Amino acid sequence: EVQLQQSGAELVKPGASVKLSCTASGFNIKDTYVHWVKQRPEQGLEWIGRIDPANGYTKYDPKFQGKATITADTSSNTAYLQLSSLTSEDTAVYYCVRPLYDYYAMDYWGQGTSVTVSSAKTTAPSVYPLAPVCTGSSVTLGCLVKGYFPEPVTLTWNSGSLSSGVHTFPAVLQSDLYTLSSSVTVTSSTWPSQSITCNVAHPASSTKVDKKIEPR
Amino acid sequence: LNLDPVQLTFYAGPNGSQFGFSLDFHKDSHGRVAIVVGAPRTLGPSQEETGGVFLCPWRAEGGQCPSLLFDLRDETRNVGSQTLQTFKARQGLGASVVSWSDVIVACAPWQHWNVLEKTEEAEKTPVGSCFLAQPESGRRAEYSPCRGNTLSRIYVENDFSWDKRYCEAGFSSVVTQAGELVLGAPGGYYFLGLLAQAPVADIFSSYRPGILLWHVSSQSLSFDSSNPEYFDGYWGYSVAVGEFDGDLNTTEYVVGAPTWSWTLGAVEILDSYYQRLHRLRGEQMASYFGHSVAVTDVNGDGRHDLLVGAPLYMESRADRKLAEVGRVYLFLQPRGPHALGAPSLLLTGTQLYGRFGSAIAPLGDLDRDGYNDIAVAAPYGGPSGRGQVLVFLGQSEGLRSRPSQVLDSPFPTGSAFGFSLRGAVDIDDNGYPDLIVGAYGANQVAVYRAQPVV
Amino acid sequence: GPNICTTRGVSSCQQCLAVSPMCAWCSDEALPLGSPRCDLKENLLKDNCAPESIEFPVSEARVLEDRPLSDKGSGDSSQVTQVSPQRIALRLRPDDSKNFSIQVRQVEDYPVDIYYLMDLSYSMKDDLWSIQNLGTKLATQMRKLTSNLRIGFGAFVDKPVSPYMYISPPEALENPCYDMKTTCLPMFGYKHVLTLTDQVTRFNEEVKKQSVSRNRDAPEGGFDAIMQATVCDEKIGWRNDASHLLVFTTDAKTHIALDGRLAGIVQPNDGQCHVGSDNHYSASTTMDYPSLGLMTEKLSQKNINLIFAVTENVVNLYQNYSELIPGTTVGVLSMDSSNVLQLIVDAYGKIRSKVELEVRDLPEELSLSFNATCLNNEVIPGLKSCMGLKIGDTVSFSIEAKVRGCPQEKEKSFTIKPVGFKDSLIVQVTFDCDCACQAQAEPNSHRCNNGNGTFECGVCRCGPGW
Amino acid sequence: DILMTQSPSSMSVSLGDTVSITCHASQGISSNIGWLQQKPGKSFMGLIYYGTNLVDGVPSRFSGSGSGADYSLTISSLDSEDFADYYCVQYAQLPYTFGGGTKLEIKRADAAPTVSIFPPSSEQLTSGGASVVCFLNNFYPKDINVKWKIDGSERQNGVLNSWTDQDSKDSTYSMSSTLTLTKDEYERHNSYTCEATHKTSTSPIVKSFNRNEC
Ligand SMILES: *[C@@H]1O[C@H](CO)[C@@H](O[C@@H]2O[C@H](CO)[C@@H](O[C@@H]3O[C@H](CO[C@H]4O[C@H](CO)[C@@H](O)[C@H](O)[C@@H]4O)[C@@H](O)[C@H](O[C@H]4O[C@H](CO)[C@@H](O)[C@H](O)[C@@H]4O)[C@@H]3O)[C@H](O)[C@H]2NC(C)=O)[C@H](O)[C@H]1NC(C)=O
Ligand SMILES: N=C(N)c1ccc(C(=O)N[C@@H](Cc2ccc(O)cc2)C(=O)N2CCC(OCC(=O)O)CC2)cc1
Ligand SMILES: *[C@@H]1O[C@H](CO)[C@@H](O[C@@H]2O[C@H](CO)[C@@H](O)[C@H](O)[C@H]2NC(C)=O)[C@H](O)[C@H]1NC(C)=O
Ligand SMILES: *[C@@H]1O[C@H](CO)[C@@H](O)[C@H](O)[C@H]1NC(C)=O
Ligand SMILES: [Ca+2]
Ligand SMILES: [Ca+2]
Ligand SMILES: [Ca+2]
Ligand SMILES: [Ca+2]
Ligand SMILES: [Mn+2]
Ligand SMILES: [Mn+2]
Ligand SMILES: [Mn+2]
Repeated sequence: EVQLQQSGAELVKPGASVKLSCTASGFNIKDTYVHWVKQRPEQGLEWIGRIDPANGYTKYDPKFQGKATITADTSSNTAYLQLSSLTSEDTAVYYCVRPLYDYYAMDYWGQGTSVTVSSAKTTAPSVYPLAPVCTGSSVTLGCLVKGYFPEPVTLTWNSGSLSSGVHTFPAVLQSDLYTLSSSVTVTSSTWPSQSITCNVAHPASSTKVDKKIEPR
Repeated sequence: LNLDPVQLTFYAGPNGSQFGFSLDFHKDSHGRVAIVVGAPRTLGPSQEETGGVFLCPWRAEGGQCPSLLFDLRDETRNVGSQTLQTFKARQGLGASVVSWSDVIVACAPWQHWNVLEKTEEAEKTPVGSCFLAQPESGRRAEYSPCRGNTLSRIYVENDFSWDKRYCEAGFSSVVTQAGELVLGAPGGYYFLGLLAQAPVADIFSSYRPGILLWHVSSQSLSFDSSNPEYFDGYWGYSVAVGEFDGDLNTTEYVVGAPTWSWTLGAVEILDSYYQRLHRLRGEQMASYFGHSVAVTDVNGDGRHDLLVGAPLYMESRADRKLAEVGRVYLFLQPRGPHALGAPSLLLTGTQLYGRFGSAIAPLGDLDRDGYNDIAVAAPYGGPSGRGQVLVFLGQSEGLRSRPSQVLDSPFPTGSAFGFSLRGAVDIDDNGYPDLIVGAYGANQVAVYRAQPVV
Repeated sequence: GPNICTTRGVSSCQQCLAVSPMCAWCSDEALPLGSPRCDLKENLLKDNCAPESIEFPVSEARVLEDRPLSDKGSGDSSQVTQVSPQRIALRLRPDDSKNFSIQVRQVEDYPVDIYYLMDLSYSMKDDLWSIQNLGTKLATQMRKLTSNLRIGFGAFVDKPVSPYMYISPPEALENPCYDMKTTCLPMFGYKHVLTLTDQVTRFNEEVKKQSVSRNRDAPEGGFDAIMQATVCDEKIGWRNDASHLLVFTTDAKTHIALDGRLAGIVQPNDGQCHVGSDNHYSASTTMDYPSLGLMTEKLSQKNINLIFAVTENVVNLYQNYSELIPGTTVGVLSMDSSNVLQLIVDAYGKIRSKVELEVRDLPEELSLSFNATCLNNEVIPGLKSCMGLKIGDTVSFSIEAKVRGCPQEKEKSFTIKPVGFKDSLIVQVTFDCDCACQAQAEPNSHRCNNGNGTFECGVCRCGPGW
Repeated sequence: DILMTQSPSSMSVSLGDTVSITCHASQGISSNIGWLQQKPGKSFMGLIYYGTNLVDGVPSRFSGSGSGADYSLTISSLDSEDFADYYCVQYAQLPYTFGGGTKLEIKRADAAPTVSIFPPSSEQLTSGGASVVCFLNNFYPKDINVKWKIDGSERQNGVLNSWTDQDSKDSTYSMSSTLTLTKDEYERHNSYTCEATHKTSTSPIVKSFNRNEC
């Protein structure tokens, strides 16, 4: 079977450089072209360029001339994408692609390598309890995780106990630091009757804070 | 010995189509034997020669054959800021045909190919192409392993290494019993010659029409070389398969290179990874040793034996004079792992310029005595110079040195009777294997039925 | 005493002579009953046999044409004599043999034709600039060996068909050197340029107008040109009584027969002339290269001496072809053809340094044997060829013809001719097996069993039917 | 460069439906087009190459059609797995260019959001920051507009929103809106409000609180 196994996610500073890898699994990297594609949520998919590992000749979208440098080592059956003078805008997921039959197509994709550019240091999260204001049949609590770097974080309620009825939202970049929030909804008879806790673990700085939601 | 020379069967194509340049037997899904005949100069649509293939049903009276239709239209694809081009004019479709299972492989060795990128080009060159058909179903597929999209400047900058532009893939062809198509390409790697192999099933499943440049992952090509001995050797002029290393799970390749080492000529036996096991060097320069190769076990020890034709060998005669007559060499595979030795037998032609050895067809066991036999063509031999086919019977020690039977050409002068041969199939279902002989100069095929020994 | 002639017990004059060349027959009436009529010619005269009645043939050998060897091949046209005698009469009785001689001379000042067949592929670009004065310098040097020199010129590249010929872009057909920064001629197979002429400045000037073309594959189609230059007598202009030299210059391998299948060409070379009024070889794209055997047949038929003037990188190749085409000479050509002048002169010396005899149309019952006298009167038995000779030398061979039995046909003739030579020795053989007394036989003789027989040569033979 | 205009941006459909995505190029590309699939939070899978040809292993309910500069991917009878993103890509010319994208979302009956406002914590206020959090949970369709009002006056500077993908269970969406001020500026005002505009109600769903007051 054909598989493309890319490098792990990279975490690098602006101005520095990074060299992603794309290893062929079950076939010779020399067989086809190998392309590199950049994906961002707003801008979308962008074609970086291609290399023929049989000879090393490359093509590039002019937009990426300078930053991207595609190379291939037939020995380790791996292709490389080297990015230089990294910037905020280089923060994207990078895929390597190859065709199935057609010489010019894009059919087989690696899992993707995540690149994040930031000058942030390893900041630990700030965990805040979110209790409502001083009526109905349902009640909703919350928990804010502010100013932590890098990603990710793990958030549970009562240490995995309260799992259903929960909405943990995607993290958002807020000035080089991340912010995440999670809500949880139960009945009025459950709270403050039953102690509810927000368990937050940030392994990068190795911290596990838990705040108990207290009414007002 | 027991081929019937009285009641022949004649099939015929169009005038000047070179009907009978190549041929082979074909069995359908129900085992009914037909004859597939290539005609490399049949007229296409634009009244230009393109070649064509005919699929003749067996009828004792012969006659005309229906066409096995292939696409003869030039193709163009504008993709990847390039332009792909196939030119089927004078491509020679039907210059080699071969059958395996219910599939027919017809090849056009001189189909041209070009890639345009603005003001540069790949150069319009004969890469060759093969066409695959499953007549009962209508399925069709192509295979053109030497097509590339590299521009002409790059080859110059790299000193013309790995240059497959003039392959002429399909020049010679063969199919292993496991179903791997092996194509000879005498012009590959700048006229050194290469081989291309791929399973028939993967050719069909990886092909889509109009792609023009597609990969066949399970395909396997041979390698370029810097050795001057291989330059202009035309490695792949003739190809065959057999068992030559003892391991039955591996199939071996036999490759003719009739101008190897400054026209000395050579035949090589390789494994399926194209690594070389033995090399038979030619005996006389310009004799074209390796023009035709044949694999069959003639002495009945279960070990495949090798035959090699040198149709331009010049026999030494009185008064220090030489006479081009052609010669055939027999090599008997020894017991266990040992190199093939000196020839066990030399067969030399009689007629001047007769080209004895131009074709060598295994017959199976023709007289049903337990030893396999062969037929050797001399397309311009015979006392009339019209053509001759000579049958040699197998025996415990190899082959008989004298022919058991001689078929004189039933066609006029210039027919090239015998230029293509094929035996070892029983077409009339009488228990004896039969022989089909092509005469492309006369645009006809003659069928010789074997009969019980008198 | 009794010999093989009498002890054999023959029955007729014909049976007598067939016993041994020393026997004879006495057709005299008055011969004793016990005395034999088939004896030695001595024993018959000893027994008072009438001399006129003695049948005794003697195997002889008398010349009929004995022109003297010429001293200069110059001057006369076809009145030169290089073989003497030119014709003899040979008479042999059964199982006997007679000897004779033949003289061969390598005549001084013999005319010469030199056709310069040149590779004009792009690899020969610099070579073409070194021979722009060859025709005159060559005339200067050959003038010391002959006063009848004629020179000509032809050129070849390869077959103008894909894949030998670049066929794209369209400009590349008019100018193959397109993708470079030069202009060259379109491709051509073989073109005749200059018919053999004695005006050597025509060579220089035709050469100065020639230029190269360009093809794709390193081997070139020279052999196609060698064929045409041979079988097109009238266009190349070889003379009947002259040494024919065919100088073949190239710096690469050559294509051979059956290579043409890489261009779709399968038709065998027919050995016929196909150079039209436009002086181009018209079958170049429809007919295969010639085989080494077909070439040898035509070179020998036209008495052409092929000279392989090739470069060091391919001397071994062409030396090996030279051994497959007997009579061919090889010389080493520099990378620019600068030494082509001296090369041709040494080849012409190596060519006329040998005299090798040849026998045409020899009857099956006749067997020959030769004794060569090369160098200073040194006899070399069992040899029919001389080597190491120089222009003007003369050799001779002693020949013996042994006949086995007596053949049906009583008169045959064969030829002794040196290889490549115009002149030849014609040998008219006459098998003297019968007796003259048989022309005057008496059919149905009263003497022979009441007409049941025939009377000839003094004895009674049973007539036709018995 | 060649422009790939891919429509529609998204579509809400049900299982078993027969839907069709389209793609329009700035010029002809003569079937040199591919169709990709990106299952949520996962890599890409090839569906079509050269206009109509299926990549090996792809179900036959997919099919490509079109010509010149107008092509169409079609799914006959949607499966549960087919709800994902789909892109077209042209390779008629370098550089290769992609379409905008097309998300297939699950169709279901409309539902109004459950709004919930949260004042800053004591902990965050004792550190010098202040964040009012507004949750809007379990609504359909996805189109929603949050508005922040301080003392009834609109505020746009310093809001930080986050949405969730369509939920696996009920197939609804949810949103988090977080206004962040300093502590000093948080106490210059008293009223804090978030206004929810959804097609389920002509009147904006409003929740709010007052500082110091509870
Ligand atoms: C033009 O024609 C000549 C004459 O045939 C060719 O020269 C021959 O080339 C072959 C191939 O290289 C040589 O074959 C080898 O012979 C060796 C014996 O060498 C002796 O022979 C003569 C005198 O006896 C000497 O010149 C020489 O120096 C030695 O004294 C063997 O040792 C070789 O065996 C090895 O190679 C073969 C494969 O080639 C293997 O199968 C063997 O097992 C072993 O590994 C080899 O057999 C031959 O000797 C050459 N002869 C001469 C007279 O030179 C030219 O090649 C040819 N040129 C062209 C361009 O066509
Ligand atoms: N795969 C290999 N190992 C292999 C690859 C290539 C070769 C080979 O032959 N290359 C070519 C390279 C070349 C040079 C000049 C030119 O314009 C075009 C091509 C070569 O050297 N020529 C020899 C001379 C010949 O001149 C043409 C004429 O005479 O008109 C052209 C070919 C041999 C082996
Ligand atoms: C050619 O030379 C041979 C060798 O001398 C001759 O053979 C001898 O000839 C003499 C003639 O007197 C005999 O006496 C010898 O018996 C021969 N010796 C042999 C045959 O070994 C031969 O006669 C010569 N023939 C010609 C035609 O010149
Ligand atoms: C035959 O040989 C003898 C002696 O060798 C010689 O004297 C005689 O002249 C020869 N015959 C002819 C015709 O030359
Ligand atoms: Ca094997
Ligand atoms: Ca055997
Ligand atoms: Ca047999
Ligand atoms: Ca039969
Ligand atoms: Mn050349
Ligand atoms: Mn030169
Ligand atoms: Mn050439």
